[PDB]
Formats: sequence, structure tokens, C-alpha cells
Amino acid sequence: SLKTNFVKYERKDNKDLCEITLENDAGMAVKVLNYGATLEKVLLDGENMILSLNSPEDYSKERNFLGGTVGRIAGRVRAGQWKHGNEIHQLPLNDGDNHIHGGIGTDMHVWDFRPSCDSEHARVDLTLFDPDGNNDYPGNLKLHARYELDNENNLHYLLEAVSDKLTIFNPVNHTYFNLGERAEDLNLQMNADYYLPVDEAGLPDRGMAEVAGTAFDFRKTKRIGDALNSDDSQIKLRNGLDHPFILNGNNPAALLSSNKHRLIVKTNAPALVLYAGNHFNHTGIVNNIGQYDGITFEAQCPPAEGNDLGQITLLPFEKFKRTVDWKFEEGH
Amino acid sequence: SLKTNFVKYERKDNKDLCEITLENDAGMAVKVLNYGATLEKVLLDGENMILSLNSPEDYSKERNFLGGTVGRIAGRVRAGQWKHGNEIHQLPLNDGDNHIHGGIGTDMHVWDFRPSCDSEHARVDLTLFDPDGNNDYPGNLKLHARYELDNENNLHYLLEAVSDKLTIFNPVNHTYFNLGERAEDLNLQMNADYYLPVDEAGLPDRGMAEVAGTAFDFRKTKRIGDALNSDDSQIKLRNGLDHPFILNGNNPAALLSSNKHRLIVKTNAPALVLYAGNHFNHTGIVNNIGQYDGITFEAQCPPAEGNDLGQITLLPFEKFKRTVDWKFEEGH
Amino acid sequence: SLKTNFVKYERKDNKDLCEITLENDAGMAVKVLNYGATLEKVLLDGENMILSLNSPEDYSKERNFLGGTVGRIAGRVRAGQWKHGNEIHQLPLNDGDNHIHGGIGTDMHVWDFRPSCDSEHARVDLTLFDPDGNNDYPGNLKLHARYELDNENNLHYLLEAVSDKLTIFNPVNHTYFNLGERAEDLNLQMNADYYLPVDEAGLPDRGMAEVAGTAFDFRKTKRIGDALNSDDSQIKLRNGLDHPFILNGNNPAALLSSNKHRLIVKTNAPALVLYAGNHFNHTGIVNNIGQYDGITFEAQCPPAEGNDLGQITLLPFEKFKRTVDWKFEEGH
Amino acid sequence: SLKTNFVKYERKDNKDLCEITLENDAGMAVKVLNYGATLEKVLLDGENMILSLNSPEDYSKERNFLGGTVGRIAGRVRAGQWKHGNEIHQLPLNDGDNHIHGGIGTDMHVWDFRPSCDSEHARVDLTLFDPDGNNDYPGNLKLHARYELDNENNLHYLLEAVSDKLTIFNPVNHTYFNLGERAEDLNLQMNADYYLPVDEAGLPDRGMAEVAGTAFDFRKTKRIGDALNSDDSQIKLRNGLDHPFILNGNNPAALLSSNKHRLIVKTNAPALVLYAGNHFNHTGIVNNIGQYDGITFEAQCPPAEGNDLGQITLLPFEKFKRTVDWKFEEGH
Ligand SMILES: [Cl-]
Ligand SMILES: [Cl-]
Ligand SMILES: [Cl-]
Ligand SMILES: [Cl-]
Ligand SMILES: [Cl-]
Ligand SMILES: [Cl-]
Ligand SMILES: [Cl-]
Ligand SMILES: [Cl-]
Ligand SMILES: [Mg+2]
Ligand SMILES: [Mg+2]
Ligand SMILES: [Mg+2]
Ligand SMILES: [Mg+2]
Ligand SMILES: [Mg+2]
Ligand SMILES: [Mg+2]
Ligand SMILES: [Mg+2]
Ligand SMILES: [Mg+2]
Repeated sequence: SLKTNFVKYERKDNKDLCEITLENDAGMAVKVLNYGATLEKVLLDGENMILSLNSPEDYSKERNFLGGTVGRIAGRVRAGQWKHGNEIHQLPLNDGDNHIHGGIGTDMHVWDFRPSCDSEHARVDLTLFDPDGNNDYPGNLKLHARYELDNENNLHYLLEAVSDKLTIFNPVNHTYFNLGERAEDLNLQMNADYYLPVDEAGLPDRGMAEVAGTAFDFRKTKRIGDALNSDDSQIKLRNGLDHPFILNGNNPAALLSSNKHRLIVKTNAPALVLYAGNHFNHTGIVNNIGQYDGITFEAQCPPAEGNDLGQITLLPFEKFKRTVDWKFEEGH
Repeated sequence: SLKTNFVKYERKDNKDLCEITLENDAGMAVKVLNYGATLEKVLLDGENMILSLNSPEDYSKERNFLGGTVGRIAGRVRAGQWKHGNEIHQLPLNDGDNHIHGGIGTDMHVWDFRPSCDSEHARVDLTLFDPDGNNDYPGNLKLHARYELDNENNLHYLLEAVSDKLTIFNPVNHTYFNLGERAEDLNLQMNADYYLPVDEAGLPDRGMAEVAGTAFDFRKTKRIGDALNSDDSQIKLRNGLDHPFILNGNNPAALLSSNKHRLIVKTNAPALVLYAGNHFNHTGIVNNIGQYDGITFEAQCPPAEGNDLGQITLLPFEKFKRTVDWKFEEGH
Repeated sequence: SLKTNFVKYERKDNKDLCEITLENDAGMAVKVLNYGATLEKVLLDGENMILSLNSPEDYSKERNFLGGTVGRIAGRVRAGQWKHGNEIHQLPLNDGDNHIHGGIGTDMHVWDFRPSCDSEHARVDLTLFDPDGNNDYPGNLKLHARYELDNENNLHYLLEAVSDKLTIFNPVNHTYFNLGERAEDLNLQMNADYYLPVDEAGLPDRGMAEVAGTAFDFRKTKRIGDALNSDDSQIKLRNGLDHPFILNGNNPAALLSSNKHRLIVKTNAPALVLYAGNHFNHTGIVNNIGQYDGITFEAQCPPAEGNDLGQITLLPFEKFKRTVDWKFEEGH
Repeated sequence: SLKTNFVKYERKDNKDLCEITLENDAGMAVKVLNYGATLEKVLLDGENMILSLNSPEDYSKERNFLGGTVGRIAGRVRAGQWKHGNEIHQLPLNDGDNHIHGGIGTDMHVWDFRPSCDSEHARVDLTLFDPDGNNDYPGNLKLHARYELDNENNLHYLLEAVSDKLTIFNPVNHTYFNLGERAEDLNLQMNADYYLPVDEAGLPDRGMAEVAGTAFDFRKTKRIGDALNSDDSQIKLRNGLDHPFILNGNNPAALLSSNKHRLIVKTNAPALVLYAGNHFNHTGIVNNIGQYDGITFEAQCPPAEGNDLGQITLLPFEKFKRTVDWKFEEGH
């Protein structure tokens, strides 16, 4: 049967930290932490399809992002500045001259949760209240995340939010995928004809450039390591992939594959930000993960070159809705 | 036919007090009072499945909770305090050092009502306006309760609300179930692996504890009286069950049974607070009910240990929606 | 075919006054005025089922109510006063010591309109903006009325509204029905066990009274004239029927019949206010209508005895929705 | 397959200008610019059905309107004044004594965009944030435009918006149609019995006039050039058609035809404003288009004679929704 359960493993911020398991009748078990509404593991016949830390306890010892619901804004904001009309709002500069990842972001907070299931799905709904002014963002914000598993081995991620003030909001699920192997060795096809080259600060500075003729061309199936180990100046600059790709609208958004498994990625986001875990090195808390072991498909609106953030602006009471679907299937 | 009617029996607060009857074609009659949007009786072939007072008039003579729509917050709030950001709001201390049951709560107000029916349901919709600042709660609040009976002997309870200010809201239906017998003698199975132990003040103080190895273990069908008459320190502390149970997500939330009847409880709440009518003693207005005659399944977000009430916070204009389904069927 | 059209006949308030015709394939033609979103005629095989003035031009010469969308509040408000919390708002005293019919109400304004049709319906949607403070009511208000005709000779009336401020709103469609004859001679059955007796000022003063044993008993089919010509003190007081009836929830709300036609009335309102055109006398602008020629079924929340108007209070941005269905069929 | 793609061709306002192509399996390709959410081309078996500039780059060199999403208000506002209650708001006088086309309107802004497709549709969703006070309009505004192509050669246009302040909003899609020929030579049938004659300033001054007996009568199929070359005083005044037509509600709103093609126009707007490109003259940036080469069917609420703009007033948080459907089919 489709079923759910959870176990409490710790306390943080006067709240319980739990590990929630969703199971189906098709060989899949999904593990979620209410800490950061974090996707911890995706087990297909016992094999983990994503990067995970050594233990659930490890996730809250420091900020390592993997699996997390990162907000209020995932990625960078130039000079931490948001201009609307003749007004500019200043966000905290936690990334040198810029702002990144919401400051002390939502991936670091303990969310409330509620598991449920029916004849078609096993799911967990998570909620978080973030007060007006937290990390200098305007608006009381209510966030709702759902991870929902069906019998077709599709894991659906839904992230909804509402603010009571004009604000900016562009969160992302920060899961790294490896299909039980290493992302460097995996094949990728992606329906994106353009990417955003970035500057030394890691932000776009000239809008879209064609992927054609560059390391970023995944229009035809290509080994990820071919891009990572190329002499491409943008790859060298960011020590691997660390780049927004602008989707062309054809389905699926991305298809990641090994000889044994395939992952089909779909989303209502306009972009995928691909980061190949360029900084991992088998040390510290994350000693079980090395460089290029996993790759994100961060489904969000792309980071912007400057203070025009119209795309990610929410009116008071406007419903934000992000969907991502990760479908796991058998290889060729 | 599915049908409705009502009778006026009294006046209170310059309004009429009525008793509304919903009937189906499957042997069920449900009686509702617009006073407190209160579930008065659930008759299955003439046999009452819930605790009821001697007469409808008795419900409004004093606060005895049974059947009532208790709000704005059912249960306790530590120190009556709600912290959001750097702001704390103080609620009335009607429970010693703490706040309980909304002060002069919604179970004590006269709601407006409207019966209706169709080929599938007989229902009554009830509404209440609670002004900003009543019982020191922020926000004008509009509440809508519905009791809806179908031909499958399911009684659906829907409780919706909206506030025009940032506020806190966690109401509950306070029906006590007995299946025409005494709850102490009934069997219970409940899909909850954790409960919240409470302190001397009746509030949680350490988050979840496993039900395994305690009186609170209803994972396998167990006579309620076995828990009530056990030497468990938490049972002794609260003179019986008076505890939040955190649901594991598997269906149903609870199954209460006698040899003759079963009640299947489903809800979109994350918790059930179980209270076994520990204080009843066949005296006063409630002289027809004794200790442990009935048990609640209060479907709400759980009472919290402190002033972090994020789970029950509503933005202005945010729709709150609680569902409970009580399905009555024949025994084994 | 289901079809619509309109003709312009006059100018008022720098706007065009039009008469809109909805037609079906089942012998029905419905005439609507954008002046007051007014139901002008309901023609079944050429025979008018409702009271109408001599000409469309007559409707805007003075306030005669028939067919009109009367708001913001249809009927009386005691002392013109609305109490919410510790605040009381004062409405204009256009009814002696009381307020009635919204002051210079929405039945006196020129609405915008748009006809449309499809394979199932012919309809006209009408809209009106009423500014904050008009007739001393709070809130900018957007009203939307729809008259929609199908091939089953059902005319659906939908009235929706939203305010940007906490406010009170209880409009009604003021159509008088006669089935091409005189209402005094028609039979009526109504699923209401209670009515609200009124005082000398025409307002309720003691809540519900049983219809049983009074002129107001239409639980079993009865000639309307039997009530009108009875010695009942409430009938004498109001010179006929002028009374709220509280619906019991069984279907339909009312059934009005002659030997040739029947009208089946359904509504999502809790009450019908019945007024038998007690003041008409074949004089003035309305010289074609005499006493008791038609009867309203004003589907609204009932007039209240005092300043507690919780039932009709709207939060800012709360959607009000009233439906009425008038189905015309062949007699027995 | 239904498919989408886009190409970047320029930069403007620190954003990329792209040309988005939607294609189906029925011979249609639609080209959209994110600059002004502009409909650039509609190709049916290689033949363009609408007016287009020489190149996508031409659209942003100056304001020429064709294809554009023109807002916040398309068309004129008398004296630039909006009266609500006792308040009047003043808009910029960019049209002599009047206001027109939103000032520096939304057809001149770079919108964000996202293509997508499925088994039934190929679409592009575009969004724009317009700050409070831009062009002296109140309210932060979020606009969403969608162009959606199906396999029946219907192109659907959806335009939605929400403001956080009481405001006025009446945008339009400004596509000119020619069916690969010249509009002057095309036949038109239109289900509108009334038009709004205009004054020297191009605004209505007397409400509706019958089309019967005038050049504006398209109730029966008529060559557009017959109206354009007539001696009608309103045609002479505006150098061709430049007039609101008020729809009668029968389907379709308009049918434009050549010997080879037909265009079926449907809309939820109450009016179509018809402008026959009266000013084009094969000079300047638009040197490829001459007088009467194309005709708009601007689906909006009609321009008003004065400061009563109730029809186009939006409450804060009220959802505006315009639909237009353009279906292209084979001729007779
Ligand atoms: Cl801006
Ligand atoms: Cl490494
Ligand atoms: Cl907080
Ligand atoms: Cl006892
Ligand atoms: Cl009140
Ligand atoms: Cl008379
Ligand atoms: Cl006004
Ligand atoms: Cl020319
Ligand atoms: Mg601060
Ligand atoms: Mg390694
Ligand atoms: Mg106070
Ligand atoms: Mg006893
Ligand atoms: Mg005033
Ligand atoms: Mg007469
Ligand atoms: Mg300004
Ligand atoms: Mg030419």
C-alpha cells in the first residue's frame, strides 16, 4: 500500500526534528526531514538516487543545502538590492558585495509537517511561517511545501507561498541527483538552447548566450563530465557548472541517465540552475561526498543581473506556486 | 429522502436558539444546535452515538463544551503569549498562568444557520462573525461551520474561517463519542506512533514521545479503560487521557468500536487530542454523564510548548479549512 | 437557438439605458434593463409571468422596486445602526426612525452590461461600482449580477459582490410574480415552518414564530388570498403579507401555481421575504397594477431586530454570492 | 508535435529581447515578442495572417502598437480624469487635452516569458510588474499574458492582472489582421447592432447609435472598403474606421474573410474597437504597410465619454481577466 510514517530523532529551536518516510507499491521509498523541508533520500529498490549526508542529524549541524527548500530567494541578488518604482530595498550582504540564499534561509528552519495518504498518493505537507523583516525581507510569509509520491515512481514537489506585503520571493529545492553513481559519469539531455554566463561574483552580467559551441550544450545527450573537464572559460571560472539554463519549453526540462536508471525532470519554472557540487571534497561534515558526485536542477526564476526583480515580485496576497516533478525509471 | 428541519426552543443574545435535524435514508438522524454550532446527538436507528446533555436548553446554561465548535483556539496557550518576529501578543489568562479555549469562546456564541439538502446530502451551514479584539484576539473573523450527512452514514464536519488581520486560530469540534455505551469499555485503534506528554499545567513540555511501552499505545486495538486504569504517570497526572496524539498519516486516523458499532475517524488535522471526560461525575447540569463515559477526538493542530505558534498563524485573508469525517458502521 | 440582443431606449446619468432580451428554444423570452439590473418581463409563449410597468422608460421615472436589484441592503435596518465590537455605524434614516433599501439604492443606478450565449445558455452579465461612503456605507463595492436562461425554462439569477472594507451587504431581487394572472388568486406551497412577525415600523421584534395556526401557514398548498383576506393581526398590521419566512431546507423553497403554470423557486438564501404589492392601487406611474396583483419572493438574509448584523457582515475582499433559480413549468 | 522555441535577437532595458515561436501539427506557426507581449506573426502554411514589421528589431525602435499588449488603458480617457465618489485622479495628458494608451504603456516594456507545451497546446506565458505611480496610475500591478495555440488553429489570448490599490485598467491586444491580403478588400460580418460615434478628439460623446443605415452596419457580410470609402460623416471624421462597436452577444463576435481564409473572433469583452490602420502610408519604420492594409478587433471595455470609469475600475486584489480567441480556417 501507499503509506507514510515518521520518526523523531532530535530537538531544535524548541521543536522536534523528524524523518518522514513515504512508500509506494513500486519499489520507492522517499525520506524527508521537516528541518528545512529537506529531501533526504530517494530509494529505488534500496538504491539511493540522490546525494545524502551520513545521518539525518548531520543536516542541521551546518548549512550544506542539499535537498533543502532554500528561500526566500535561492541564489544571488546583485548588491542585495531590489528596485521597484523609485524605491530600493536593501537585503543583507552575506555574499561579499551581494546577497545569497535568503540570508539565514528557510532550509535552516524547522518546518511543521503532516503526513497523509490515499489510494493514489503518499505525501507529506510542510508549513513554515516567516515573520515580516526576517533577514530584512518585507512581509509575513506563509510557505507550504509538499512532497508527494505516486505508484508511477514520480515524486512531485509543490511549493506555495503568500506574503502580506509587496515582496520578492524565488525559492528552490536544492536536491543533488546522482542516480546511485556519480553525476560526473552520467548522461544529460536538456531542452535549453541558452544559458546565463556569470561574472567573478557568480551573477549574470549580459543576459542569455547560446549553448551552441560551448561546454553548456546539452541539447543532445552528453556526458556531464565532458562539460566539467572542458577548457571552457565559464566552466573554469566557476570550477564546474554553476549556471542558469533557460528552458525552451519542450518536454522534459531535463533527462539525466545512467545505464541502469533515468530521471525525467519537469517543472513550471522558466529556468534550471545547474550546480555540480563543485566545492565538495570528502571533508568535514560532508565527508561522504566528493567533487562532482551530484548535480542540482534548481527550478526557479533565474538570478538577475541587477535590481530589476519584477519576475519574482509578489503583490500582497498573491499566491506563488512552484511545481517540480522527478520521475524515476528503468534504463536502456 | 434526505431531509432537514429545525425547531426553535429558546432565545439568547437577542437571537433564536434552534435545534436542527438532518436525516437520511440509512437510519441516521443528526441534531445540531446553532448555539455554539454544537453537535447535539447522532442517532443511528434511534441509538445515540455521542454524549448529549438532558435537553438542548442545558447547553447554554453554562460552558460544558460537549459537541461545541470551540475557538478561536481550542486548548491551552502557554502564558497566553504569541510571539511573531519581535512582537508578542498577550491573550487573557483564564487558565491560571495560561490561556485556554479562546476565553469566552465560539462554543458560547449563537451562530446563524441555514439548512439545505439535495439528492446526496442533508446539511446545515452555520456562520459567526467575531469582531477584532474580542477576547483580545486580533482580526475580524468570519467562521463557517457545516455538518453534512450522506446516505453512507458519514457525518462530515467542515470548519472554515478568514481573518482581516494577522492572527492565530486553532478551533476544534469537541464532540465526545460513546457509541451508545461507555467509552471506558470501548476498543480503540489509532494510527499515531507519538503523543505529547504534558506538565502539571496541562501543556506539552518536551515535544513528542513514543507511545510504544506506555498507556498511550493504541497502534493495535486496545480497550480504552486499559489506558485509563493503568499506573502510567501521565495518565495519573491528568486523571485519564488528556493528551495530543500526532497522526502517522495512515488511514483512518482512529477507529473506535463496540461489539455492535464502529466509528471511523478521518481528518485533515495533524493531531487528535483525546480527552476521556475525566471530570464528569453525574452532578450539576451534566448529571446524566459520569467519568469516562465519552471520549473526544479533537482534530486540531497540537497545543504548543511555548509562544511559537507559526503552525496556527493566519495571514490576513488566508482561508483556514478543517475537515473531520465521522463514519458510523455496523460491528463485528 | 439560444440568443441575445438589446435595444437602447434612453439616456440617464450620462449612460445608455437598454432593454436586453434573452431567448431560448422552449418558448421563453426574458427582458432585462441595465437600469437597476432589473428583471422587466418573463414571457412564456407570449404570456408575462411577472409584474411589469407600462414601458421600460417608466422604471427610471421614480423608485417602484419591481424587478430591481435592490442594495446595498434590501429591507430595513433598525435605527439605521450596525454594531460591530465596540463600534456602531450610522446609515441614513430614510424610513422614519430606520434605514431601508440602501438609501438611494442600486436599483436606481445604471449598471454596465454584456450579453452572451452558448449552446446551453443565453445570459446577460451586469456590473456596478459603488464608491466608499455612498449612502454612508463603508467600502468601495463591485457588484456583478447575471440573468441566465436555459432550454429548461429556468431563469438563474446570480448576484456577487466584493468590498474593500469591512461592511454590511444584503441585496435582493425584487421581482413580483403573477403567472399572467393575479397573485391573490394563486396557490402557494412554501417549505418554511417559521416567519418573523413584525412591529408597527415593519421590523422583526421577537425572532421566529411558528406559521402553524396562523395566516402564514403555507406548508400545505394554500390560496394566497386566504392569508391576505384573513383576520390575522399581522396581516392587518402590514395590509397584507410583508414578512420574512425562514426556510426549513427542504426543496423547493416555494412553489407558486395557477391552473396553467407553476413556478419553482430555489435559492441559497436562508429566507424569503414575501410582499404582496400591498400598496399598489392602479394609480400614478404604476397605474397598470393593483393591490395584490403580484408577490415577491425576496431571497435574502432576514431583516434583523437590532444592530447585530453579523450574518450580513463582509470582511474586506470576501466574496458575497446569492443564487436564485426561477423554473417555469406547465400546470396540472 | 506541438512545440515551442525562442531566439534572442537584442537587448533593451538590461533585458533580453526574444522572438518565441509556437508551432502545431496543423500548419500554424505563431511568433511572439516578449517586448510588449507582442503578437508578431501568425503563419498559416507559410502565409502571414496579420500585419508585421520588417523585422522583430523594428518593434522597439518606436511605438507603432501593432500586435502589442497595450495598457494600462488602451484608447482615450476624457481629460485624463477618473472620478470615483468625491475623488478625481489625473492621468498624463499625452493626447492633447486627453490621455491615451497608458502613457508610456505596457506595449513598450520588456516582459518576462516562459514557453511550455503539452499534448494539446503550445504556449508562451508572459509577465510584467508595473510599479505604483508609473504613468501616474495607482497600484502595483502584476500582468500575465498568455498566447496559446492548439491543433485546431485557434490562437487563444489570455490577459490577467491584479492591482494592490483601487485603480483603473482596460488593456487590449492591438493586432491588425489582413489574412495575407489587405483588410480594405476583405469581407466582415460582426454581431454588433450599435457603435459609439466619436467627436473631433476621438472620444464617444453621445453613447450608442444604431449601425443600421450607416457605414458601420456589418450585421450582414460586407466588404470593409465599402465602409472606408463611403461618404459617412463619422468615417470622414476619423479618416476611416476608428470606432467602438458594442457586441450583441451572438456568436461569433466577428468573422473576417477572404476567398481563401476566414478568421473567427470570440471574446469575453463587451466591445470591439475597429481601427483600419488609417494612418499607415508606406513611410518610416513602418514602410511595408500602407493605409487600410490591416484592421484591429480591439477587445476591451469601450472608451467612455467622461470620468465615470466604473466598468474598468478594479478593487485592490480583484482579478481582471480578458480572453480573445482567433480561429483561422479555410475559405469558401
Ligand atoms: Cl520597477
Ligand atoms: Cl573530491
Ligand atoms: Cl516568529
Ligand atoms: Cl462518575
Ligand atoms: Cl459584534
Ligand atoms: Cl387596486
Ligand atoms: Cl463613482
Ligand atoms: Cl498608403
Ligand atoms: Mg528589522
Ligand atoms: Mg568519491
Ligand atoms: Mg480591546
Ligand atoms: Mg454512569
Ligand atoms: Mg461621506
Ligand atoms: Mg386590477
Ligand atoms: Mg509619482
Ligand atoms: Mg501597399
